[PDB]
Amino acid sequence: SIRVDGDIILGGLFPVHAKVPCGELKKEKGIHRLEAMLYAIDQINKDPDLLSNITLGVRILDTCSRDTYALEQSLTFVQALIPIFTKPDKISGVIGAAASSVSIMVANILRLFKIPQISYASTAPELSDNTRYDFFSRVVPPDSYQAQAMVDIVTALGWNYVSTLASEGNYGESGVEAFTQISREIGGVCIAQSQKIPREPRPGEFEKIIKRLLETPNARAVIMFANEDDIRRILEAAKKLNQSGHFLWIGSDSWGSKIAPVYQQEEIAEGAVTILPKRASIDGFDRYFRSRTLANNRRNVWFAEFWEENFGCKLGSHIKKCTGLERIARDSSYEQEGKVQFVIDAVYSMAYALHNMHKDLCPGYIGLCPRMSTIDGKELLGYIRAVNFNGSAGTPVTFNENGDAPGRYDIFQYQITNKSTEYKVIGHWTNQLHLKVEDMQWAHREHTHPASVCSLPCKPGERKKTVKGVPCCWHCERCEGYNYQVDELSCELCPLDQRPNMNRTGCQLIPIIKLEWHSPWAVVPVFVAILGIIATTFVIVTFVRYNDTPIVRASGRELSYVLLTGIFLCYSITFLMIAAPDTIICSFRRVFLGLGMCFSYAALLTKTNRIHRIFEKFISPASQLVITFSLISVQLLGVFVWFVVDPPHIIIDYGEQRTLDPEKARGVLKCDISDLSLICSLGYSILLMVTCTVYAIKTRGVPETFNEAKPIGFTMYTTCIIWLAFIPIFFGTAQSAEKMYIQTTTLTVSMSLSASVSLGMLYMPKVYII
Amino acid sequence: SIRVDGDIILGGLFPVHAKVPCGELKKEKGIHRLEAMLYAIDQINKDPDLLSNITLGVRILDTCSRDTYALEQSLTFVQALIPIFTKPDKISGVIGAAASSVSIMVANILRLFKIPQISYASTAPELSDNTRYDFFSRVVPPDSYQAQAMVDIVTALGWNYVSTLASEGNYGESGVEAFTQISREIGGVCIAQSQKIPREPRPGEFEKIIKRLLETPNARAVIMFANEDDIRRILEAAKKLNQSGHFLWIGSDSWGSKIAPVYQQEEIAEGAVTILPKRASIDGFDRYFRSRTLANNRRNVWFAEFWEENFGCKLGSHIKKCTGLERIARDSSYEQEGKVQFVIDAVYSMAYALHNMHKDLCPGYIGLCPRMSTIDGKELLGYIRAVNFNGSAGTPVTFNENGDAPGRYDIFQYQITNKSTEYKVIGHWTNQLHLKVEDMQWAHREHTHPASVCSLPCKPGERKKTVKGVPCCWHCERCEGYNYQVDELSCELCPLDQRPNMNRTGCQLIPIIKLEWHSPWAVVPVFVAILGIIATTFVIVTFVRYNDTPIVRASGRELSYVLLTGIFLCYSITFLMIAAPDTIICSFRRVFLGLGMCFSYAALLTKTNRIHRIFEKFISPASQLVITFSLISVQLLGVFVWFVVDPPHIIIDYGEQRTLDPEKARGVLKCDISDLSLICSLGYSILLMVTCTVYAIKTRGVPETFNEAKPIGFTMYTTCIIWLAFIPIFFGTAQSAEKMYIQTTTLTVSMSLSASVSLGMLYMPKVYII
Ligand SMILES: N[C@](CC1c2ccccc2Oc2ccccc21)(C(=O)O)[C@H]1C[C@@H]1C(=O)O
Ligand SMILES: N[C@](CC1c2ccccc2Oc2ccccc21)(C(=O)O)[C@H]1C[C@@H]1C(=O)O
Repeated sequence: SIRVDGDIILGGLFPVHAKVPCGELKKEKGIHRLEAMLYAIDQINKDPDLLSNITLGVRILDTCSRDTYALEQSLTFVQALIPIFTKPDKISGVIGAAASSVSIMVANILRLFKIPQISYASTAPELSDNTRYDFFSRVVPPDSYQAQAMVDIVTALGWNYVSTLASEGNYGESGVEAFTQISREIGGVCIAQSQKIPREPRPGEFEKIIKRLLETPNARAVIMFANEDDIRRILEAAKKLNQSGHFLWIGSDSWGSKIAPVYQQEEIAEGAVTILPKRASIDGFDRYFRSRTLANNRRNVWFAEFWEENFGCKLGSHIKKCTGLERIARDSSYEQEGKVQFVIDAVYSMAYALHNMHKDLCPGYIGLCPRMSTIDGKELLGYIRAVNFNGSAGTPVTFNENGDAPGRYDIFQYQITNKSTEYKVIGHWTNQLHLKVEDMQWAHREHTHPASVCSLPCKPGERKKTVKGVPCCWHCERCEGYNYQVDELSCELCPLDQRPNMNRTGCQLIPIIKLEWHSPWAVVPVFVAILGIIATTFVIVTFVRYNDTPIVRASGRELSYVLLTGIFLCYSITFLMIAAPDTIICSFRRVFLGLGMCFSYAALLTKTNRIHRIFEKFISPASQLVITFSLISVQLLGVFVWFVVDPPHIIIDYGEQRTLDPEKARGVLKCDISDLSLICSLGYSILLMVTCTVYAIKTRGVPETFNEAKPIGFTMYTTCIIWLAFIPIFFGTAQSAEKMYIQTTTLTVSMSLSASVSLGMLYMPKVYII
Repeated sequence: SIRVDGDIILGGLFPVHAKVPCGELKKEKGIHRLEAMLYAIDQINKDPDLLSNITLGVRILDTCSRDTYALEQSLTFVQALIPIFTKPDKISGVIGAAASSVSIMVANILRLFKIPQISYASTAPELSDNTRYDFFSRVVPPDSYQAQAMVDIVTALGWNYVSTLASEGNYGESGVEAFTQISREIGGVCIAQSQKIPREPRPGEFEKIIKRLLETPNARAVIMFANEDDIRRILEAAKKLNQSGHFLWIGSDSWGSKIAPVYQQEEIAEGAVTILPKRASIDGFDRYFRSRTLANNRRNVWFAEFWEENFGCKLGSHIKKCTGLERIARDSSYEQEGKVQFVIDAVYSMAYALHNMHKDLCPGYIGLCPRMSTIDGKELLGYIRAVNFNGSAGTPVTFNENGDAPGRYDIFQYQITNKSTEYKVIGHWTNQLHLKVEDMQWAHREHTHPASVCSLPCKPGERKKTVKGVPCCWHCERCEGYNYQVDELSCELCPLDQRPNMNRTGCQLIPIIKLEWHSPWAVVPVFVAILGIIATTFVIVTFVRYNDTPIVRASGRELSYVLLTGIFLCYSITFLMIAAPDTIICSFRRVFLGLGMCFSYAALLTKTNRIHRIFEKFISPASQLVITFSLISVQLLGVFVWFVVDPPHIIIDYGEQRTLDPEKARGVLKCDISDLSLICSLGYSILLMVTCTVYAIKTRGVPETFNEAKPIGFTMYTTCIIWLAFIPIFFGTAQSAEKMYIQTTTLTVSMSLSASVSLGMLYMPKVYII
């Protein structure tokens, strides 16, 4: 209870003593902060251009790290609303703070009474909502803003799969929850595990915690939000359990820049990312400390306790009279707190709020106005969250709509080297991230920056199926096969005319194979074909020169001409059916087939007709010319109408071959000549064969006549069986893979065999010598 | 501020005066309740076996329907924690209530200090959660328990589609929200509309509200939760807008049992469901009122104001000395409040809590114990919610875990009749619903109970598709067609052999139609068939008797026998192919077909063979017997192997007919005799025909011989064309719907025509007279 005059009175709650009130002068926490508050008030009342003639007053009470004691004191604040009675004060703002769950309770009791309250040290995420704390402002970063630093650094280093660790308190739980929530929304990071310790661990607990963190050897980032016991005991109990070089630690101030947690556990904590609230050094207030005497500070009720506990003398034991002694040399090691700047900033913000309210409510009139006499709570709260000023550090102090303060942290890193063991500054976090990546050193099992990704980007051509529920993880599967590889998750089929590339991705044309001119199957047919076209040509040459000569007289008639033409055409098609297929070749092959088949058989039938039926015009010229021209014209028109013969149209078997291995699958350059087309084409040939067979069965009972007409029948009979053998060897070739090879060989050889039989008893031995 | 002695002191907040404090003695609200509290305390201190020698004290303060004034008074409660100074009191419980937002604020300031608070009149749903009101108990039903009555009655009457109405306040909004929430979870009810009025309506607002409630003429239940202005103005502004007999009203106490809202708007509110908190009548406290003098009630600070405002005399104007006058006769119309029972119940509950705590904390020792000297807040709160007692009504008072009280309401109904205009009691709601349905009267446009269902259950066979998002609504679609009707939403196809029932649901066998024996298409073939079997039989009779007779000598040989047999068989199959199909009939038809076709044609060929080729064994017996027996045995084995002839197997065309109308669709009893089977069956007949044609073309150049052999050829030629005509009229019948009819007629008539041609020049005119 400190009474300082004033015209606008404020209040102050401070943690003098410790956890009704136990006796331990908390010193740094309490006394320092009281002196800071009174100091800042003292320079507020001197600045001529801050609040004009208005003066400030102060009502400083005590809290002993208890919630209820602070409740009684906050009741003491509000007592002007309830014979030498003195006028009570009128508090227009409360400026006090401590560990949380104290600011919470005073915030409730003060929001019930529309009194603003600005805190300097209370940093609890639960105190970050307008509901239930509409009147609570804060001039220090929330601890939830610390969880935005770990997320940013984890994203910056590329880690997406981490393991969180915490302690059972209101600190660890809230910090881990904020880390999880920021990890959500903005994605890119995943949490493998979340292990929370108890307040008191049973024997072996740390071993189980370590081994369950060691269960998944892919998450090697441990974001610890937990007090010193976890640090010390996890880093020491991992020595003989051998997780060294397997976990990288990122911790909050609970670890901080301290060296006490690990006295020698340095090889288990060879790397760390530590976040600390920024710090300053107030010069005028240190002077205030240095100028405080005993005859001056009668303003402090509990200041003799400071004299007794800061030097060890019980004035009321060294029993020293204590004379007069400045508190630097005769005092023990001296240092101030880091939170004095915030308790100065709070009172400055409140004074600025009052000044800004004066600017509007009471214009021009120096001092006060009756309108301004009552300091309305709502207007003051509105003006408090409207200040953008800077003081006592050179750094700005401002509040968002919630009333919190922007967070300014710094980041330290821990490594070792010969003679070097320190906490280098790798950067900071003031509404953004600033990391000196090249400054970081992880020189224990990781030469470059370490890795914690759940899965690793694969080679192209291996479809990566993201496992459901965890984008940070996936599993790669080969997409080899006829299907092409399009995207990371997309690989669909490429067209059958595109063999999939041997590069495990891409597609290319299938090679096309064709019956080759030089092959171990076509050489013997072309050879026998040319052998035939030599001997047959020789005989034809013999006949024509000697048409009138006896014995060859029957040969002189054009019947022999037509038979020879048919034989030569058969041989020609035998040769041509071998060479490489082309756009129009096969149509020519078909026309030649029709032509030769008509010629030879028509000659055979007309000769048989002339020979036999005449036993009951007969002359060779008349009969032959008519029938030959007629039948040739018939087949000529049959060819002309392009029903059996195909157009230049062809087929390429790019993908018709169904080989499981694309590589060895091939194709053929096949004219689209159907087997039914072949059968119907030779149908007229079959009819001629049937007619000639009937005629020669009639001849079988041959009249005496001559002897040259029986070989005609015999040769035709042999050719009948020779050609009938073809049909089974036409149908049976479809089963084999080399359908084209066997089909072409059998057709060509069967034609050559029929031709050679016609070259037999028909006209060879009759002219052995002519 | 009232001071009453005591050893355990309680507190009381009451609404004396009205909305710093304006001067209007609120009377019924304040004074009555103060007297009730002091009365209940007076009988608490007399009961020998309630709290033993412990005595109670009282601290009664005032609230003037303001939140802040109550805040100051609640500060006054807690002042024992902060030279003739007197010892302040120690309140161990607060017993006070008012309209809400006052109990809320005192509950906050008291939960900060672990002081129990039991309310008697504060009924706000927001005060129904352990969070922020852990120390607030209630001895009156929440208004949220009223929203459980409307839901129950709406479910009981069958309504599932209603329209909610509200007023812009903390009453209407919360009530409608609770109604919606209870409408969810347990389903069965839907809300068509939710219209909320403003605090001040612009001109025409009510017209727009009425017309938007009138937009959907299917929801005719209006659950109003709104104060009197809505009642009066909506019921009066609907007169000329003609929504009478279109909305049924269910309202809360804001309407209540009052008659002031509608002075004459009775035909727009001819029916109502009103919910009211239950009521009692305290007898001892009315006596307390009657026994209060002026020289006694010095215990009340504000009691002269009651004397002045309850009679009109300013003692300090009738300026009457006021003598001594009891407050019944010389006083104006006297009546008490309904909430006195609750303020008695609160103090009784607190005293019982203290007694129960004494039972455990201090055993056996009468008076007090040092352990029991401090009345811990947590233990007292635990014991408060452990009481199951009854008093001051005969009804029980108890608290759930939340601290609320069970709700006991009654339900009134408003109707009119000649000379009757009242609020009958249709039942109540005490943790359940009790409705006298037969007591309700809606005798204005609804003789029976009215209806508000969004959709109406349809007839079976009409699939009801529930509209998504609203189970209470659906749309019925006919499911006529071959698909059967299974369930309300399920109607799938029934088997093709089951015509869907004409009952719009069900399936039944399709009638099967067959070629009938008496038909306008089969009569002429069967008639010509029997005509043939008469004349042919007559000729056969003639031949056999006269085999040796000349002219008939050629007929004597069994060649004529075989021809006659063939003709008779043809006629027989002509007859049989008409009658109804059966299991095995068609196989017999096929065998007879083969037999007759073989017989007739074989005879024709063998006769032709005997006649012609012999110009270059010849005797009738030898030749005929061999060939006839051989060919008949051939066809006999052909039949025996059941390849062409089908087994007893048959087909029924239950659903093969594809008629869009199932009703007229039919089926046929068809043997599975394929057309290819017919063609291949007659193939041997075709071969015989071809052979005979060749033979008779050879005969055409007939030798002189005789003249009976040329009709053989001529008749065969005619039969050739007659039978060849059948094939086009065999193939062309498939297009027509009556495929069976035309096919059977053409086959049978073609057979009869061929038979009649064989009955022509073969053997008829050669025996004109024998
Ligand atoms: N920021 C503090 C302390 C903060 C903390 C906050 C909430 C709960 C636990 C908790 O424990 C730790 C442990 C290590 C580092 C910081 C904290 C606050 O209580 O708000 C504030 C008391 C500190 C001060 O007054 O100097
Ligand atoms: N039940 C009351 C009143 C209830 C209500 C509750 C909440 C908000 C508004 C509100 O206004 C209406 C209007 C008409 C009927 C009942 C209420 C409570 O305040 O809880 C309480 C005042 C009653 C009393 O003190 O006798």
